[PDB]
Amino acid sequence: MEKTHVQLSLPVLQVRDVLVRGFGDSVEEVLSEARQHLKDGTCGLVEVEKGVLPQLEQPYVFIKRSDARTAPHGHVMVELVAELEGIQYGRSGETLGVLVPHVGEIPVAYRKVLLRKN
Ligand SMILES: Nc1nc2ccc(F)cc2s1
Repeated sequence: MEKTHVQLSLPVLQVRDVLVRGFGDSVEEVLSEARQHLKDGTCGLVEVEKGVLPQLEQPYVFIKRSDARTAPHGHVMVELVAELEGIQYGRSGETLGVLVPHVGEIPVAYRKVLLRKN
């Protein structure tokens, strides 16, 4: 009875503050853990710039834009895509950032998203 999408406000973290630098050790695990942390309100977002990904741990979980016409209630529609060793699991639009566990780091902003569940 999970609605297909959920409105979330994600804390945006600076990469050097992140204490837990990924969600796990395989593509399936990181997608599973990302979904669980999103559900629990314990997921942050790191915006990708030069130097960011080498400071985080693979596999990566990205949120990517899933369409261009609808940003309901100010929230960009996104979906999850994982990456390991240059191979991506899913295809989607432009990256908004990389998801990481949030364990109390102080954010620099919040990013409003409408996230596709499954
Ligand atoms: N299967 C599920 N994925 C998500 C992703 C995000 C969320 F908030 C809840 C759920 S339940």
